[PDB]
Amino acid sequence: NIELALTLVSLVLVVSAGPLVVVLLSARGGNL
Amino acid sequence: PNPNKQVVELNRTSLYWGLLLIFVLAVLFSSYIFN
Amino acid sequence: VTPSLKNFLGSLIAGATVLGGIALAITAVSKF
Amino acid sequence: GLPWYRVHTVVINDPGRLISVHLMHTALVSGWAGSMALFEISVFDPSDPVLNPMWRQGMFVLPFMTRLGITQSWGGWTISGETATNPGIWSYEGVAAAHIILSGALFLASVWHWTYWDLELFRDPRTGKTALDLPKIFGIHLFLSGLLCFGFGAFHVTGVFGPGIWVSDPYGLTGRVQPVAPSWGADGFDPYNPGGIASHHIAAGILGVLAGLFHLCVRPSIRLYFGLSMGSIETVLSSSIAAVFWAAFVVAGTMWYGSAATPIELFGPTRYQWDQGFFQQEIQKRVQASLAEGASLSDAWSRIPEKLAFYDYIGNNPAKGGLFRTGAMNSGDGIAVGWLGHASFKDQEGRELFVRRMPTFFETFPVLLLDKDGIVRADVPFRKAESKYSIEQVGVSVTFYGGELDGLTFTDPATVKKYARKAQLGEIFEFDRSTLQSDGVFRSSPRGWFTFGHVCFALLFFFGHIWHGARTIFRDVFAG
Amino acid sequence: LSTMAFNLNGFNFNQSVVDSQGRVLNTWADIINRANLGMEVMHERNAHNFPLDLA
Amino acid sequence: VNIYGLTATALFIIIPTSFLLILYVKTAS
Amino acid sequence: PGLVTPLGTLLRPLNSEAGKVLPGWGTTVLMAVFILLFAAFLLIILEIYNSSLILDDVSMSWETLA
Amino acid sequence: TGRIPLWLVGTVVGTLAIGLLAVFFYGSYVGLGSSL
Amino acid sequence: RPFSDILTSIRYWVIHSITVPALFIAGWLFVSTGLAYDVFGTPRPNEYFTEDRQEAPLITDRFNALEQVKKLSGN
Amino acid sequence: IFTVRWLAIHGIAVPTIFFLGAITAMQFIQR
Amino acid sequence: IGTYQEKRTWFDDADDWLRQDRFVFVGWSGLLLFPCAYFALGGWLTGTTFVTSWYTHGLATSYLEGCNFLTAAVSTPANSMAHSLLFVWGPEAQGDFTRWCQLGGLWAFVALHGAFGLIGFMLRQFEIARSVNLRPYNAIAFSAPIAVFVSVFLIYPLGQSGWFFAPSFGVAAIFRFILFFQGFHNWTLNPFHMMGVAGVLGAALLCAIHGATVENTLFEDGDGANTFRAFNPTQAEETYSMVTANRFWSQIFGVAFSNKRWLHFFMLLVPVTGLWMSAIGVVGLALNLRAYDFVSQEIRAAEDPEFETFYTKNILLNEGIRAWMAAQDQPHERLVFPEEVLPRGNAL
Amino acid sequence: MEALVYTFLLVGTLGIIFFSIFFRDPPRMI
Amino acid sequence: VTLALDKDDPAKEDSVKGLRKDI
Amino acid sequence: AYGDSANVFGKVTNKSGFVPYAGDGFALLLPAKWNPSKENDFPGVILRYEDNFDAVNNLVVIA
Ligand code: CLA
Ligand code: CLA
Ligand code: CLA
Ligand SMILES: C=Cc1c(C)c2cc3nc(c4c5[nH]c(cc6nc(cc1[nH]2)C(C)=C6CC)c(C)c5C(=O)[C@@H]4C(=O)OC)[C@@H](CCC(=O)OC/C=C(\C)CCC[C@H](C)CCC[C@H](C)CCCC(C)C)[C@@H]3C
Ligand SMILES: CC(C)=CCC/C(C)=C/CC/C(C)=C/CC/C(C)=C/CC/C(C)=C/CC/C(C)=C/CC/C(C)=C/CC/C(C)=C/CC/C(C)=C/CC1=CC(=O)C(C)=C(C)C1=O
Ligand SMILES: CC1=C(/C=C/C(C)=C/C=C/C(C)=C/C=C/C=C(C)/C=C/C=C(C)/C=C/C2=C(C)CCCC2(C)C)C(C)(C)CCC1
Ligand SMILES: CC1=C(/C=C/C(C)=C/C=C/C(C)=C/C=C/C=C(C)/C=C/C=C(C)/C=C/C2=C(C)CCCC2(C)C)C(C)(C)CCC1
Ligand code: OEX
Ligand SMILES: [Cl-]
Ligand SMILES: [Cl-]
Repeated sequence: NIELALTLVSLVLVVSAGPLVVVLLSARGGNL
Repeated sequence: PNPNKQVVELNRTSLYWGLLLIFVLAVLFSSYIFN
Repeated sequence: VTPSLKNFLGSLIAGATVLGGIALAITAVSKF
Repeated sequence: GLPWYRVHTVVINDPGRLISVHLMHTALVSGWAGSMALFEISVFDPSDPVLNPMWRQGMFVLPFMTRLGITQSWGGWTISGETATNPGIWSYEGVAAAHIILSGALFLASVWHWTYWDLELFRDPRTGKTALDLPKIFGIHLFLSGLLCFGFGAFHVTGVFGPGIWVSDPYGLTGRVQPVAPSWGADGFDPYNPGGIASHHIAAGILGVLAGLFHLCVRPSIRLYFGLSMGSIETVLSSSIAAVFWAAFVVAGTMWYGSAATPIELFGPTRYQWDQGFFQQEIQKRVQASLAEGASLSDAWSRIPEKLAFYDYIGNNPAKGGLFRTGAMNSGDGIAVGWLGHASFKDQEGRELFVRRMPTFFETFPVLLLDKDGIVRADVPFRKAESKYSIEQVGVSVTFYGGELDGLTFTDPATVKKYARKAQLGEIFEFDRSTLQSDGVFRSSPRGWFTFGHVCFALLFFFGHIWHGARTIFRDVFAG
Repeated sequence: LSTMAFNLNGFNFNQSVVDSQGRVLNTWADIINRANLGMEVMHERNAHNFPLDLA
Repeated sequence: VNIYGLTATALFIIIPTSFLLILYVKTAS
Repeated sequence: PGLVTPLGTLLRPLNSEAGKVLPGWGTTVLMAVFILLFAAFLLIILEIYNSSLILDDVSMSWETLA
Repeated sequence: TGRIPLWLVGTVVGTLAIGLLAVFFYGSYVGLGSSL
Repeated sequence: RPFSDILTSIRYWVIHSITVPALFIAGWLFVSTGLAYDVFGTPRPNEYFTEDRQEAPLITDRFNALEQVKKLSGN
Repeated sequence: IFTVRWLAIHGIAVPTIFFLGAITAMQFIQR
Repeated sequence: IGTYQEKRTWFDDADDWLRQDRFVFVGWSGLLLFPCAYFALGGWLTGTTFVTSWYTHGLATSYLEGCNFLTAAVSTPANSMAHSLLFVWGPEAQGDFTRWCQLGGLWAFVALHGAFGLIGFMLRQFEIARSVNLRPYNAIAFSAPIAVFVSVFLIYPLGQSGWFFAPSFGVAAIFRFILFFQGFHNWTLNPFHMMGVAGVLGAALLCAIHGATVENTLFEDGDGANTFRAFNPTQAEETYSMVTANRFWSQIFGVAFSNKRWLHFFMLLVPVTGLWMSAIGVVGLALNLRAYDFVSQEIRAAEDPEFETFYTKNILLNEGIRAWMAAQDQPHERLVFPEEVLPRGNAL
Repeated sequence: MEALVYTFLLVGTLGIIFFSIFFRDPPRMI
Repeated sequence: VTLALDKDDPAKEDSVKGLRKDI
Repeated sequence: AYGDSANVFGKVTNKSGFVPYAGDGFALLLPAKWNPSKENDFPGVILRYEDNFDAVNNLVVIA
């Protein structure tokens, strides 16, 4: 299940990347 | 002399609707009526 | 009294209590 | 210019012509009552009261007339099948003629009330404008209604003065119109307890009279009067429609589920009877008894009354019919001539095989012969390339006990399969499908037709209650 | 309808519920399948010379 | 299917039709 | 108005009073009691016919005719 | 209100809802009702 | 307060930061404990067919159902 | 704190949250 | 008060409170609509979540059993119960919730509470409309849905053996109910259903055509691409051109509505009429009075073997549906059909 | 002659549609 | 021979006699 | 009401696809999906099982 576990880890990091960019940009008054 | 006396009113569209309905209903039940 | 009749009479009392509770509820809310 | 669907609204505020228009409807209804009855009497065959009952002849109003007592006819014949020694003025034809004459009288009365609509009675004394005291009108009508209800139950039904009501044995093998005695007990509420009718009508009648006095004496509450628009004729119309549609459902259910008020020998057997093998269990029961007594199979089956066997037939089942399958039950299966007798299907092993009867829900059911255990031992296979229960390989022979084929044994595969197909439809009776040129399809009994028509009217009248009731509640908005 | 024209039939949950030992617990879907079988064995009574109706 | 069947269809396609025509003619008049 | 017929005069008083109402709910409370009682009665007869309210006396069967 | 971007709240809650539906489809091919 | 205002009140979130989790956990425990099978008499994946009956149960007695269904369920 | 609006909100939400937890556990039961 | 001034009563108090501006209109009808609807829908959820028909239909119908949203369903009680109302205190469950659920009591609970809920909902429509002082056309229109429910979930089941032959509350359950009617009642051939289908298809056409026409004949009351922005909730002038619409349909279809009132009245009449027609047809099926087949063609096909029509072909299909589902669909019948007796076509 | 009856009904319905489109009341109203 | 039930049931499995006392 | 915990994150009971059956002097592994049958096609039938759907797929043990 190590493969499945690290698979979910990858899914979390990748899925969180898009919101991460928005949150950061919004926080620093970026052009969003 | 009844003041309640009134008159029925049938317009062209109303006449068409009625005739269309009576014909469509016949076309639908005619088959069953002749079984 | 047939067991059915006994249960039926009991259900009637339950229905009255359920209805009575609704009346008490609306009475209280209307009062306040 | 009133729209076509608002032409009869002209008399809404004309009490004088409202009676007239109502008199017309009453006349039409009275005329149809006697007219339909006269037609049925002209097309009714009283020769065979066993294999050709009224319900088989498709009679509808005749059952109702017989239910309240009418049994003889000026034709010198009784619904019982015996000669009408003295049919009297109340012969089927007499009662019909009476309704027709009543219709005519009502028509003339309607004409007068229409012409002389302006009667001071309708006008209110305080203002002079036409006004009806709906509160009191209901009370007086209710009081009169109660009188008739009590009188019918305490006289016509009881028999003290009225002729009586039709009462029959549980298997409708023997029944007629005999005075009944009010049960006045818990059993009185049993739908199959005839006595209940007299007790209920007497009880409901006396109460109605008392209730009528109350509405006549006590005036309506101010809050209730306005809240229920007790000053609007449409108000009573909406509430009255609610009452008629409610009764229609009750009347229909009474006919479909069956009751002491719906004799099976006057309206035909109920579908549930077949579903539960009511008549079938009786036939087998008495047969077993005769066998227990020591009589031969032929003797026992010979004892079975053809009328009882006739009841045990999928054809007489009311549910076994079609919406457009118009006509009397006799048409579509032929006029029952006689009973071929009980068919006994036995395999070569000697094991008795029972043909599974066709469930009502099934228009076509596969022929299957099962042992007492309930294991299929023979059947007519749709595929005969390699059958394992073929009537031939199982070697099934049908022997008829009692009836026309009494003592007749058949081993011909085709002959056995033919009787097997009939057996699945219940008792095997001979039918003459030539006189009426039957189509070979089953028809519904008057019982089923009555239930269908009244249920339909009831469902529609529900919309009528909502419509007229909505108009009364939103009269201000609907005003125009 | 167009997708089903390419043999993409609707959800098939026949014998989807199974007990511990493997016995199939029938469902409403299975009952619908029973009817579908009846219509299938009847349609084109003489227009099938092979079992599978791939056509 | 019998004379009655055709008679029923005939009346259903005649009685209502005529009634409607009369009303329209009256109103048109 | 007019057409004062003897029958009309005889039944005149019956419709003479109208719109007369009793102040307050009047007998509305008493009516409500009756409505509830009759509702219970209907439930009993329905349950008996539905065989839900099984009673030793009633047989609820065509055998009741026997 | 405040110190809470409602747009983020929706994005998070929405992500959780998608996850719950995913578990349902997972259960469709696993354990009971998996045809195996 | 508009739903949006409440859906922004961090206090509301704190108020439901424990109750909502507990409500879900309870639901999981309910089924995991097996209470659901007992509460609704829903047959467990290992008790659908008894040693006596290896076929689906058919209740035939309406007024004798209570005992019948219990026997069919193998108690 | 317990208005009709509040009662309605918790009349469905609270039951739903529990039901969702139960359904999730059901997704991990093995025959 | 009451065009006479009367003393206020507790009723007046309860009345004002129930009929009081509130997040949702409680009113007096709500006292029936809110409770019954909650129990009905709630029971359906509880049933589909953890309730089995293993003892009623011998089928797994619960998410706990492993069923999905489509398969899960609240099945009807066993045919043995017949038309028994099956109360929890009834002579069957005898006050046993577990057994009451195993006996299929929840189905009756949901149906009964749901039925009164619909009554309460229609009453709410009249109540709200009366307060708004508007004709209750919406309530009159809600009669069609109620009629369908009563005829399909009450009249039919009562006309048949028991509640067992009634629509079970489930997606797949409704599907098997639909297939059963075709195989046994030939519902499709029934003329009343035909009129009902016409109404539903006709109403859908009216809804789509009306929205398209209005949204395509809209006047330019704005200076932006988004036309939705160019509208005032309290505007008096019509947002679209009835004239332009009339000419378009007068030339494209040959006929076109000229009265907005008549158009909308027609939009509500078509659907309501159709539902009521189908309801009458279901009433006939309850008594098994169905237009199963035309005897004229049946006799011709029997005498003339070659003669064949799509009607005869459909009859054969119905024969298969009944024979290849009766064994399970109707377990009470306990029908064991040897495979040889079942009707099967060449090959297949 | 049932087919003749059916053909008459079908023809009659079409005829009504015809006049309903070409012999309809002039749409003076919008 | 066969009992009335041993006859009614095979003929009609839904017969009251066969559908009653089954417990 | 035996308090048997649900088999959450548990192990499958039987995936062999065959359920071991024992009869009178005869034993065999019946297919799991196959259900008991009540039709005595031939004389001396002791065990009779058939597939859940297609009845053509059936098994009979005659002694
Ligand atoms: C005794 C019961 C009763 C009475 C006295 C009335 C009386 C009235 N209704 Mg009405 N209605 C009823 C029952 C009743 N209704 C029921 C049960 C329903 C549900 C279907 C309706 C639904 C209904 C609607 C939708 C409307 C009315 C309307 C009206 C008013 C206009 C009548 C009219 O259009 O002229 C009649 C002119 C006609 C051309 C109609 C006759 C054509 C029929 C179909 C032919 C006769 C068939 C047959 C003989 C009918 C009797 C069957 C019976 C033997 C079972 C009127 C005062 C209209 C209104 O505006 O309300 C104020 C209105 O639009 N009713
Ligand atoms: C000792 C006196 C006495 C006795 C012995 C009886 C005896 C009897 N009464 Mg009774 N009664 C009495 C006094 C008495 N009553 C008094 C004083 C009153 C007040 C005046 C009544 C009022 C009364 C009524 C109103 C009824 C009876 C009925 C009955 C019979 C019961 C069978 C039955 O319920 O019908 C059949 C089953 C039912 C009626 C239950 C179904 C009821 C539903 C709710 C009707 C459907 C309405 C709804 C719109 C349908 C929707 C569609 C549907 C598909 C769901 C029975 C023989 C019934 C009857 O007349 O039999 C036909 C009945 O309806 N009585
Ligand atoms: C609820 C009232 C009712 C009920 C239950 C019955 C029941 C019955 N009647 Mg009857 N009848 C009634 C009222 C009623 N009738 C009335 C008011 C009249 C006076 C016109 C008649 C006149 C009458 C006659 C002359 C005869 C019967 C007969 C019969 C029996 C045969 C079955 C049948 O009618 O064919 C089946 C019923 C139908 C197929 C219904 C038709 C389908 C409907 C109408 C839909 C059609 C819609 C469509 C628009 C119609 C026009 C289509 C167009 C092509 C023509 C049956 C038990 C026959 C009988 O047994 O003789 C004693 C018989 O010959 N009745
Ligand atoms: C599948 C078709 C269909 C559905 C599901 C449906 C549903 C609805 N119609 C309503 C309204 C209407 N429908 C109307 C005309 C029509 N309705 C139609 C067809 C439908 N209408 C058609 C064809 C027409 C045109 C003639 C009108 C005119 C109205 C309304 O005024 C009303 C509305 O305002 O809609 C927004 C709503 C009233 C709800 C209610 O009573 O609140 C209270 C809820 C109650 C009483 C609970 C009911 C419980 C039911 C009856 C039994 C239990 C069901 C289970 C919980 C689930 C079973 C699931 C399986 C069946 C799969 C509701 C959303
Ligand atoms: C040889 C031959 C002839 C062979 C043919 C044989 C054959 C195929 C026979 C079949 C015959 C047949 C038709 C059978 C069907 C029978 C049947 C099912 C009958 C049902 C009858 C009935 C009363 C049913 C109940 C339900 C019901 C009332 C349904 C009504 C359906 C209906 C008419 C809906 C509308 C249909 C329709 C096309 C609408 C157009 C509307 C329109 C003109 C839009 C224009 C328009 C729209 C706007 O929005 C605006 C703004 C404006 C301005 C405007 O104008
Ligand atoms: C004048 C006069 C006279 C005579 C009278 C008469 C002759 C009466 C009768 C009348 C009549 C003769 C009546 C009846 C009519 C008819 C009716 C009333 C019926 C109708 C029908 C209906 C209404 C139905 C419908 C329908 C159809 C068909 C389809 C299905 C459904 C139904 C069924 C619904 C005299 C001598 C007395 C003297 C005095 C004067
Ligand atoms: C019966 C009865 C009762 C009642 C009960 C009730 C009322 C219950 C309720 C219950 C409930 C109240 C339940 C709930 C349910 C819900 C749920 C279970 C949910 C579901 C959902 C889902 C499954 C989802 C999916 C998806 C989508 C689609 C969307 C979003 C999200 C997601 C994505 C996930 C009483 C008491 C009277 C008593 C008697 C009996
Ligand atoms: O053609 Mn119409 O249909 Ca569709 O599947 Mn293959 O091919 Mn025939 O078969 Mn089944
Ligand atoms: Cl085909
Ligand atoms: Cl092929």
